[PDB]
Amino acid sequence: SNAMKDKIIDNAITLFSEKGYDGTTLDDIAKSVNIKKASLYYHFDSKKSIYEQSVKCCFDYLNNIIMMNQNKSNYSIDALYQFLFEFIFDIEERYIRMYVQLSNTPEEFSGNIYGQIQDLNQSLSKEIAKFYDESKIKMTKEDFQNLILLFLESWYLKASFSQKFGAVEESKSQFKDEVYSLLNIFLKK
Amino acid sequence: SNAMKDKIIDNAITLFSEKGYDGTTLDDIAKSVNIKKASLYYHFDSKKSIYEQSVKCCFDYLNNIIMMNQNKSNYSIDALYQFLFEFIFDIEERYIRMYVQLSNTPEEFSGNIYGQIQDLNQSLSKEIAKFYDESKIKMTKEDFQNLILLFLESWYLKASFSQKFGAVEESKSQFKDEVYSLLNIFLKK
Ligand SMILES: [Cl-]
Ligand SMILES: [Cl-]
Ligand SMILES: [Cl-]
Repeated sequence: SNAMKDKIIDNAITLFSEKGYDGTTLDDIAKSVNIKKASLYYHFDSKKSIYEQSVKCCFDYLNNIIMMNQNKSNYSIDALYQFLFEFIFDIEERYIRMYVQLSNTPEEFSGNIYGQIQDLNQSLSKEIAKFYDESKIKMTKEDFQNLILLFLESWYLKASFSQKFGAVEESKSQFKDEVYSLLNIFLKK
Repeated sequence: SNAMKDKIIDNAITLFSEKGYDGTTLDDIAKSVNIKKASLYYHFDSKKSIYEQSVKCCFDYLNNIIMMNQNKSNYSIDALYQFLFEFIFDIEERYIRMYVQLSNTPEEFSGNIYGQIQDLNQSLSKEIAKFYDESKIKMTKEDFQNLILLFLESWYLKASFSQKFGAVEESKSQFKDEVYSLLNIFLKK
């Protein structure tokens, strides 16, 4: 136990991350905690409400990776890799897989979800900015932020794909080569 | 009928790109072309065959962007900006969304799909390399290919999200200006 509401939402994040909104059924969710479909209604009013709550949990998790980066980082150029690794290859891969699946959200209520996406981007940009050192980096702090953000954005899909298709070690190796190359691009010699 | 089979696939790409495999029904597909559902089986033996063939068509389309560029491009710096423009603006949204939807394919049908994902990346990288010019790009060829690849591969998820959350054309314009701003950093030209 002890909280059926949380059990449904934990199971739902998994189902949604694997099949997306349109492909995940209330029956799937109910089966996954061993209750009848109608018993979901003890905890939620709709499928859309189960999804919204699962999406909030997903953003809570991702935002927390960022917030926690300051207990783990001296913000040197060398610490930047560790940060980008932890965000793309987090112990629990369903969260990034879920973020990619947001692209299947009911266009109905994408406004709140869109806000969460912008908020997460703001927070990620702010964390990247702490690694900026004008004397070491041959571009503005804004261009450095945009570059690293796009680097991470290309990897969300690439990491989801490699997880889904069981090529994760090969993917981490490519990422390591690409971050090396990224540092080479922006570091003054 | 080869023409009907083609029309079924063309429509199924659209439907799949919207709701993915599990969220798309054979009924949906038949209605799209206004045929009885039994008529689907004249050309396919299952929903699985329609999807496989739709995914292949989608990669043919995406790979054809490169073939077209080979046919025309002088590979100048001007041609590099135009290729980036064409990738962002001229790739029809449904093919990008189909590509992102490859994320919720049932495991039982992984097929050759990851191979197609990796080959497209390989092919794009080879075409990008043709624009490298030591006299104009203040980069190693390695870093130039990686930079251009991150522009193109970050576009997939942005474009897929733009459909749900705001505006496809506004996103193209904003992303194009962003990518141009970053590329400009590396041009001696
Ligand atoms: Cl209950
Ligand atoms: Cl990348
Ligand atoms: Cl424009």
